[PDB]
Amino acid sequence: NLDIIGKRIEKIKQEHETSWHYDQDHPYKTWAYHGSYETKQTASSMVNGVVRLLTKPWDIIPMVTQMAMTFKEKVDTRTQEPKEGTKKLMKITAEWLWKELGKKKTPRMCTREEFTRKVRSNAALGAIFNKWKSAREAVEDSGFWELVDKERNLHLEGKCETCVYNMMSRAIWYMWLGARFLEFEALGFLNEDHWFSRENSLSGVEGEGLHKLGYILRDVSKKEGGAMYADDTAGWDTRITLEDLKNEEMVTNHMEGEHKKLAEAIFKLTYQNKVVRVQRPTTVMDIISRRDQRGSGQVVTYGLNTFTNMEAQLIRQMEGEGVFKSIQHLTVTEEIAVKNWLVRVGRERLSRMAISGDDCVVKPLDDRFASALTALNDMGKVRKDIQQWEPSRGWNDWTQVPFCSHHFHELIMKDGRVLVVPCRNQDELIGRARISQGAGWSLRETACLGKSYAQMWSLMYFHRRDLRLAANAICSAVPSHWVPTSRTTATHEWMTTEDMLTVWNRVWIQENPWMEDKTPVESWEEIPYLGKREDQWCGSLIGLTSRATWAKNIQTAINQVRSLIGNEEYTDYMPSMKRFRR
Ligand SMILES: O=C1CCN(c2ccccn2)CC1
Ligand SMILES: [Zn+2]
Ligand SMILES: [Zn+2]
Repeated sequence: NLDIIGKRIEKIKQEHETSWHYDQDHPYKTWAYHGSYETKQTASSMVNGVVRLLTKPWDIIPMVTQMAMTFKEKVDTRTQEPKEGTKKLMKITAEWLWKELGKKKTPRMCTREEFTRKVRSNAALGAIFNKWKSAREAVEDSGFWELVDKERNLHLEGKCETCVYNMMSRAIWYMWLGARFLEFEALGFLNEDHWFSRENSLSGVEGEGLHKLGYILRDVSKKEGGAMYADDTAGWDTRITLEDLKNEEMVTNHMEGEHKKLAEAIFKLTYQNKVVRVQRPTTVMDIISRRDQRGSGQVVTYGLNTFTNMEAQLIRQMEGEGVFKSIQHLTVTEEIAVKNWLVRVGRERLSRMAISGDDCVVKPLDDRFASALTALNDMGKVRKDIQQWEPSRGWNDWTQVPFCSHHFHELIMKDGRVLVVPCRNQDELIGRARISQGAGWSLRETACLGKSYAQMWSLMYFHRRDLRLAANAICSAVPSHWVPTSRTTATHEWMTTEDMLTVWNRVWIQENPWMEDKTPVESWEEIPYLGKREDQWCGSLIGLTSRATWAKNIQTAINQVRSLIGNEEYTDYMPSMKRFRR
């Protein structure tokens, strides 16, 4: 308690000594409250005019238009302590899993240079604005690194002064750039050295790319076993127990020297003890603390969520296979039974899964898994949108399974070769491409963001008639040499000024390990679409009068946007499509 968090609390108390008051009408029940102080401030979603002017038919579709308009009673709930049997299963599995992930990898510190390079090419390091303007300026100033140095030596001494979260089914925990650096230095290796790649972790998909995920799910489907299960957890980050954070910290058992001490301090001082500041309109700032739940940088959050989800799903697989009888207590005989299962079949059981943070697909040995719920519920990983003891419903066809907000189609090229393509309802894709975040967008910056969406559609969603057409229109409307941009940056192969047919060939043919015949495609007309009825099922407007008028008159829409941008060099990409090819 206050020995570890008191120093951070003390320091904030004094900077607002004028305003400090133990408010008696504080809304917190599960968060430990400390005090309040005076503040006054808040970032809505803005429309991308380039994408909207080239998608006119969607101006009258509420599922698109409503996306641009506009639970903290889940952060303030509690999780119960797991039973002794559950605690044993988790400790044994976590010990085994860190060793497997560690066999071909070496834990190491990430560098100031690595951190600096990340800030100098816009990575979302969930930092706050103050003594320097942006992250880019702090990183160039030697005074910043001296503050970093002070905190760093405090961590080596087992104490913390400035690593405090700022809060804002979503929740982001911004920290000052310094606290973020010390997290990256100690635990960045998990992401930087690809500990959750599929090659290294067998279940993971880190670095895989949306063009690989369907092929990975089809490979899982080829295993003998039962249905494919894809159960979503209700509020995963809020269900991370103190036992989970202790099993995650066991990665430090694999470290040495300074690194070991710096990592032990991140886990002890910032993860297993948290200090948070939250805006309340009654506008004050509340200083609250708690020991459990996930509150880390988004990239460390992804790797540890993947770790703890792999652990939870192996234990659910053990329960289905009858490796243990009850979560109340494991016998030392069962303990040897659990380790032996892991040693003999653990790697095979990991390969039956695709796990992306809180998102999983599992093809178990048989359907006993569906009703194997005692460990999953007792670990706190309660399933969304199903009663606690109702058996999971599985998917009989890998093309139906949801994963990473997509489903996947098997698409046969005119030449016989097989593509496995990503897909989701087309209203979601169009509605997201019509939105920007933040202020001060020039017309050129807005155009270059529209071009990023268009080139993503050409590479990932070429099989959707409306998106191939709208992608060609946007790329025709934006100057040919203008570089696609994002402010917030899987593999993003569409982020390039290379010809999109050349990139398509590289991604789907040359580098595709599921494609034996490497014969290049010579034109976009060789690249297939879904069936027309399937395209409509997944939200196409093909068949509507509004869509036919848009497609027929597309050069008029392209010319409207070119006239706004002005006298620039443009390319016509529409004749890459059969219907505009004379
Ligand atoms: O190779 C192995 C997989 C099967 N396993 C067990 C152990 C107890 C109960 C069910 N299966 C033994 C080890
Ligand atoms: Zn600290
Ligand atoms: Zn689809």
